[PDB]
Amino acid sequence: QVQLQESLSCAASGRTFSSYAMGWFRQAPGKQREFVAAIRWSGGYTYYTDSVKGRFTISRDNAKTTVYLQMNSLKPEDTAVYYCAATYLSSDYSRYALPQRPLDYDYWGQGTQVTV
Amino acid sequence: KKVCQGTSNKLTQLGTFEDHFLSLQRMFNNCEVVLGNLEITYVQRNYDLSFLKTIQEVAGYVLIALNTVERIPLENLQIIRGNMYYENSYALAVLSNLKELPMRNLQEILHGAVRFSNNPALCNVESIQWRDIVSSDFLSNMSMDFQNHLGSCQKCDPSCPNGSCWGAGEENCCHNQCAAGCTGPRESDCLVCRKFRDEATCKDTCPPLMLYNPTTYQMDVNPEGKYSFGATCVKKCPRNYVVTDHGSCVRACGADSYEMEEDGVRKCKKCEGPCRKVCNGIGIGEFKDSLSINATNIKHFKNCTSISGDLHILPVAFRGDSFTHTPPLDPQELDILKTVKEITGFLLIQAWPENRTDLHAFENLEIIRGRTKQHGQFSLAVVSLNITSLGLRSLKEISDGDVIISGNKNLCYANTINWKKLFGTSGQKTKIISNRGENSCKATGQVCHALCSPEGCWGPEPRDCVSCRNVSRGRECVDKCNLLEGEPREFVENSECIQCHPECLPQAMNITCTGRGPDNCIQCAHYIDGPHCVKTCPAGVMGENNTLVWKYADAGHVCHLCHPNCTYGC
Amino acid sequence: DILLTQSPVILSVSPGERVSFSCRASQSIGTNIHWYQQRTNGSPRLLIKYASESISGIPSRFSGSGSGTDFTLSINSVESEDIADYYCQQNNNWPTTFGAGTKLELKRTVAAPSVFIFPPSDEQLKSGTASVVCLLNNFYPREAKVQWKVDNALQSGNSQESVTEQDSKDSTYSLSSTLTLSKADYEKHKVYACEVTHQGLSSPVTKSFNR
Amino acid sequence: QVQLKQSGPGLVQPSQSLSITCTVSGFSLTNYGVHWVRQSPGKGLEWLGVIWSGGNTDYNTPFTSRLSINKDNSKSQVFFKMNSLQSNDTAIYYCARALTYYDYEFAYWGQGTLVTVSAASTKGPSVFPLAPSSKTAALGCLVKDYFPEPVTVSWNSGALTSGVHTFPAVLQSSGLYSLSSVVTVPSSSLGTQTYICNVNHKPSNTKVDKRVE
Ligand SMILES: *[C@@H]1O[C@H](CO)[C@@H](O[C@@H]2O[C@H](CO)[C@@H](O)[C@H](O)[C@H]2NC(C)=O)[C@H](O)[C@H]1NC(C)=O
Ligand SMILES: *[C@@H]1O[C@H](CO)[C@@H](O[C@@H]2O[C@H](CO)[C@@H](O)[C@H](O)[C@H]2NC(C)=O)[C@H](O)[C@H]1NC(C)=O
Ligand SMILES: *[C@@H]1O[C@H](CO)[C@@H](O)[C@H](O)[C@H]1NC(C)=O
Ligand SMILES: *[C@@H]1O[C@H](CO)[C@@H](O)[C@H](O)[C@H]1NC(C)=O
Ligand SMILES: *[C@@H]1O[C@H](CO)[C@@H](O)[C@H](O)[C@H]1NC(C)=O
Repeated sequence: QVQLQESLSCAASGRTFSSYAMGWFRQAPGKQREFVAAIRWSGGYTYYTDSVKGRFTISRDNAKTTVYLQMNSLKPEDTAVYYCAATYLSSDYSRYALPQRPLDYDYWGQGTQVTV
Repeated sequence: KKVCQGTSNKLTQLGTFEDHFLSLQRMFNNCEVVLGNLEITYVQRNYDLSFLKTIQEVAGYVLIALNTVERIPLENLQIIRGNMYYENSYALAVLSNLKELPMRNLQEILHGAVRFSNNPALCNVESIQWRDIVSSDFLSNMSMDFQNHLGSCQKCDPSCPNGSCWGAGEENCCHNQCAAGCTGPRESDCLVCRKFRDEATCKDTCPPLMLYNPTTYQMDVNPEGKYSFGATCVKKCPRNYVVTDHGSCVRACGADSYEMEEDGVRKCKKCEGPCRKVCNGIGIGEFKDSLSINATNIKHFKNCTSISGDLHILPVAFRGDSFTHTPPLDPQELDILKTVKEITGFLLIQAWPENRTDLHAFENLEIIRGRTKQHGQFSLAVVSLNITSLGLRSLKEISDGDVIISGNKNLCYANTINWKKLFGTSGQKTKIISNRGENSCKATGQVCHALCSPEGCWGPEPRDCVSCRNVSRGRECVDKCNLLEGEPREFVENSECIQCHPECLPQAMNITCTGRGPDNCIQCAHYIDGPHCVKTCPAGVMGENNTLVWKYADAGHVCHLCHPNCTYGC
Repeated sequence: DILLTQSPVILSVSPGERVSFSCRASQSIGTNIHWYQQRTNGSPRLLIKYASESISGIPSRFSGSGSGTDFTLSINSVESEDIADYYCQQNNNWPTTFGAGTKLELKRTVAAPSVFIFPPSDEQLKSGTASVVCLLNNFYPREAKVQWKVDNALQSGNSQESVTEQDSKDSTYSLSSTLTLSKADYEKHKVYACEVTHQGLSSPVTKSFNR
Repeated sequence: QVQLKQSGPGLVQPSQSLSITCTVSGFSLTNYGVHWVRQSPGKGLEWLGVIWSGGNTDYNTPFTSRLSINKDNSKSQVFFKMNSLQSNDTAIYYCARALTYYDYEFAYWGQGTLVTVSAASTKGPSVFPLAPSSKTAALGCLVKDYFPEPVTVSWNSGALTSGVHTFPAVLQSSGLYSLSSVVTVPSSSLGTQTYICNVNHKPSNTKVDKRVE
């Protein structure tokens, strides 16, 4: 009963997302998935790749719990499909870090695709 | 100065004398300063060892042993700090070798003693007056024994003082903030600094990253502050090095600590509990064709906190299995699993020590991810055990898979849990079948504690609750926090009793703190510097423009300033 | 422990009628209940699992409901073949336990027996004894009377009977009465009769033979 | 097909032991446990115990100290063994497998083993024709004076099934059993169609075929 209604927009719900981590991914039409961004909910830490480093400003909102992705200055390079994922992180895990592999995320969205 | 890593191989001989020397050269070629220990060993005869002339300083210890080469030209070695010792408490060790050891510039050994023994071809060294080199504190452990064939050698030039010299020729014959002579009286006239160094200037310590600000009672970061890379001070750590928890640069992070990254600089924060260690579950990699945790593999789970894969505990482990040549598992060894917090696959328990009461070893398990499932179905399966309670008190999520609990004739509780609250995937179901009857459990008071909420319990103790009736002191449910009363005084943050700062005096019939810091309590217990109930006044802490800021006591226990004159404190 | 009370003990029902079996549990066990059919000389047959989940291969007419303590096995319209014992089973408390069962008997239209009589084999007589057998075939209801009259003399206490279970298809009964005599006593007489009274016979039916 | 087939003598003397072998087909003993249930004519259905996939076993408390289940995963069989039996142990003993893992909804049962507890000895039956009179025609067999139950009876090696009645065995004064099987057939078939009853009484190892004319 965890849910990620997505459209950016990605309403999280289902569990008190303490020590969770939520980010976005990119599904290549002729390749595998790919990381995009990520952020911890119990501490405003973030992490991007280099391809969109500084280009995006994805953050949290008020109350529990939604995560946006301000994709300003969009380039014709990120031609793929966006996804919204979430995961729990154990106490032994670095409270400053963020997993990046798709494997590391347990709950996923239904994929939204916008074109500019 | 050019820097190399150093060595701590001791008396070991890495392969051929050629292969040994080839790697010895590779390490110290063109090297001026040795960050580690210097180990010259098993060097063959007539080997070009002239490259050793470049070495000016050694941080660790110096070991020279098992060498038959005629000369070892450490002609410019000025200082041996002795931050580590070879054996016992020696900084310099020359053992069982070698004809010529012309250490003509070796003026100071900051810490440690010296050992010479079994050097039947050594010359002149026995004439050196060590009292000028070694600190008088290390004298007590000195071990100097020179002896040769008859000991026929060259003689010191008459130029030498008291006939003390390292070899032939006249060429082979300050104070504060220094330890290698001086070319005058200053900070800058030193061929080798004492405590630390930074741009020719010697020092007692590198400029601290942070400094005390009496103008605010808060701690501010000195922009004129550098780290400490070995004996020198650096504005930024070199490549790949990492900042410790006390300012110094170091190669890779400690064992009880981990690496973070504030801004750009990679730092070393201490681990919150046992440092993270991911290990492979059963049926994967190291244990591809293993059936369960047995007596053999259990040890490979030591210090593990996370598990990529599953975890099996079957009857075969306790029986042992001849065909695989694996003894009957000692149940005590299961305690090794106490450090596991995460399981990415499933947890299957078809066996368990009869004399144990609950799944004690998993008292800290927090999550089962169920990425892999037993029969593609179960993330958690507990079947036909003798246990009385489950005891997964730290368990907070089963994100996928079904939970099956059956045939445990003595198992109470369990049904008391709302497993939905743990589930994260839709369709997750629970089968709790053929365990101890509820009415039977009632009969013997096997019931959730009064201090538990209605969300249930993992066992009979108050620490076993899912959530608390009133509030929680650590892992335990309690009636109320230590407001007003109680030995450890507390305040409430999110239904959770939190300990008041230690340096805050308790109170009669009133609260004694408002928050986690020292600047959040009514009355101090010791001293007081501004808003901060300190335990002892700041006497010596550095501040702006590098001035030791001192502070005195008071009859009212307030920390008052001292006159700028006082450089030791009032 | 926990008790599974099944009611009624017997349940006589005409085809087409609705049928509900009760299984009440002394403790509330959610829906950890299972249902079984057991046919004559058969091993029990799983019908419903967890109070309502349908097992593949079972007629749709079978269904289950209820929870906590009161549970109900139901049949849309009973059919002749549904004749069996029916058991409920709890899955909550160690160990699994079963109910005492409910027997489902079926009612049909009156049917009169077909009588047959069988003299002692020569093979049996050679060995020293003699069995005479009267078969009443496919009757309803079960209540029936057999009289062994030897030379018009009512025998008594030298006969044993046996009745088969209600039939799968026509749901009738069959009976086998057996008169045993010493070869001596057997050969000391001529006529051997089997009078049979039944609710489907206006006048008693008798079959016989001479030695 | 999932199948449990049982084998073992059912006659046991008091104070002695019962042994049954549940031979399995259609699944592995590595993935499923095999349960043992009995059915008293008076104390109903009783769960006795289990041998789980792991080889660990659980017994119902009235049997812990006198019950032993072992198995052999390879040979695909389970061995049940209850010691020092008594009168009250008289019942059909089943082996069963659950529909789903670790559970107790028994979808697959063995054929049952009728266990008789007595100090009486085994005795095979005589088979006698019940030849049809001259006048539908009924004929049958008389299986007389055997012990213990059961005896299985078939007509024409199974070919003939419609219209058959095997009656419940009746306990005689001797303490031996007698049973009767009949079949009805169109009278016009009598001389023209041959009718044989096959009788097997496994305790005494008597297999018999008797033609009824
Ligand atoms: C107990 O654990 C040991 C260690 O993992 C297992 O040893 C392996 O056995 C397999 C046979 O299935 C071999 O292919 C491997 O080479 C063995 N590895 C080592 C390191 O010895 C052993 O099989 C396990 N036993 C049981 C009963 O689970
Ligand atoms: C299996 O577990 C049960 C209950 O956890 C144990 O029963 C208790 O055993 C302890 C220690 O032997 C006794 O002090 C208690 O009186 C027992 N309580 C009961 C029976 O209700 C049992 O001993 C365990 N069995 C084994 C073999 O360890
Ligand atoms: C576990 O950690 C200790 C230090 O706490 C260490 O000495 C030991 O080697 C570790 N066990 C391993 C690496 O198996
Ligand atoms: C059961 O556990 C106790 C410790 O509580 C231990 O001393 C004893 O040896 C164990 N029994 C075994 C292993 O048979
Ligand atoms: C079987 O009979 C014996 C007679 O001694 C009796 O003790 C035992 O309780 C009976 N078994 C039962 C009731 O399960």
